[PDB]
Order: sequence, then structure tokens, then C-alpha cells
Amino acid sequence: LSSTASALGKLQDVVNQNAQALNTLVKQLSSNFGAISSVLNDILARLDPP
Amino acid sequence: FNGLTGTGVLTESNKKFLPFQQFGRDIDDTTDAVRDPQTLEILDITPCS
Ligand SMILES: *[C@@H]1O[C@H](CO)[C@@H](O[C@@H]2O[C@H](CO)[C@@H](O)[C@H](O)[C@H]2NC(C)=O)[C@H](O)[C@H]1NC(C)=O
Repeated sequence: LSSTASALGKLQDVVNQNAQALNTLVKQLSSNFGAISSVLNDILARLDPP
Repeated sequence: FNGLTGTGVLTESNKKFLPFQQFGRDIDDTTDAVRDPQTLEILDITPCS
């Protein structure tokens, strides 16, 4: 156990999968989605309500 | 702070901004530190509770 690595493959795989899912969830906040800007404050404060 | 807007808790920090860099960043592209344009002192940002 002490010298050789990659024995604990399964637990590390679980952790990596969870981290990747959470990261790609967070990263989806900068997409335009067809609007004119990703950030909501400027678009709310720059145009009319309609 | 100079165009970029947000909310949170301001704190004093000890980062090492390069002489031309304005605001720091994180792994997920979330603003972390800023440099106030009046005394050039690095400044840290924390989310609310
Ligand atoms: C902008 O103006 C401010 C204030 O007029 C200047 O602030 C000085 O900051 C230094 C250290 O950061 C202090 O030793 C001085 O006493 C401050 N001046 C005053 C009048 O309080 C600042 O240097 C100016 N320039 C910039 C680039 O911010």
C-alpha cells in the first residue's frame, strides 16, 4: 500500500466525477443563452421593462 | 469598484498583484480580490452569510 499508488482507484474516481459535475454546473453561468449579455444587472439597468 | 459591481464583505488581504493587474480571479471565474483605485491597496471579498 505505502509505495505503489493507484490502488484506491474507485474512491478517487467518485470524487473526481462529483467535482467535475459541480464545476460544469457552476461554469454554465457565463453563457449568453441567446440574450444580449450574460450578466443580469447591466441588462436590467440598461433597457426598458418590455 | 471601477465598473465591476457586486455585493459581499470586504476585508484586508496580503496578495501580490503584479503592478498592472486590476482584479484577481478564482478557479471558477468568480471575483475574489480587487485593488481599490485610490491607494493601490489589495483588498479581499467574501460572500454573504
Ligand atoms: C489620488 O489622491 C489621493 C488623495 O488625494 C492620494 O492619496 C494619497 O495616498 C498616499 C498613500 O497611499 C498618502 O500617503 C497620501 O497622504 C494620500 N494623499 C492624501 C491627500 O491624503 C493618491 O496618492 C492619489 N493618487 C492615486 C494614484 O491614487
